[PDB]
Amino acid sequence: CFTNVYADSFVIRGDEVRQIAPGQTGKIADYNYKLPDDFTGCVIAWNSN
Amino acid sequence: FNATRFASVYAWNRKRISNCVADYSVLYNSASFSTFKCYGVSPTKLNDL
Amino acid sequence: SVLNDILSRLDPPEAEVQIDRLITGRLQSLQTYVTQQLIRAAEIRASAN
Repeated sequence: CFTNVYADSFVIRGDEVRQIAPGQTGKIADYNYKLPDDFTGCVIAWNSN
Repeated sequence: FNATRFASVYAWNRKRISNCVADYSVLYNSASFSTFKCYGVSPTKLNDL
Repeated sequence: SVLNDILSRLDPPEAEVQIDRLITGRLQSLQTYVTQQLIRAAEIRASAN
């Protein structure tokens, strides 16, 4: 059971998959989308090639 | 970094760099797709020492 | 074995695993010293009596 759930959706190319990880920072990620070190939850990429 | 020919694996070319100022911001920015994963040190601007 | 060198060379999420083992070693040293001091104090108290 959880207090609340937040869902975030955006398109990211497969070359950019490695940089979008919890705690693994990247320049393009650091200026667009940063994840906290203690992030709890799941990150899923859905096939849209 | 920007050269013409690179040596083979079995005979690898070693270069010595000393007595200058090494700005590590250009390497990180240009050709960002190039892998830049570091051991022992953090490339996240903590390379200025 | 220098705290500042660890802090001035690594980003936090990988510096933590180094700080932790330094902390464990130093805590062990302090605990051993305190135990020996307690035993020595007991002997000195017997002599004073």
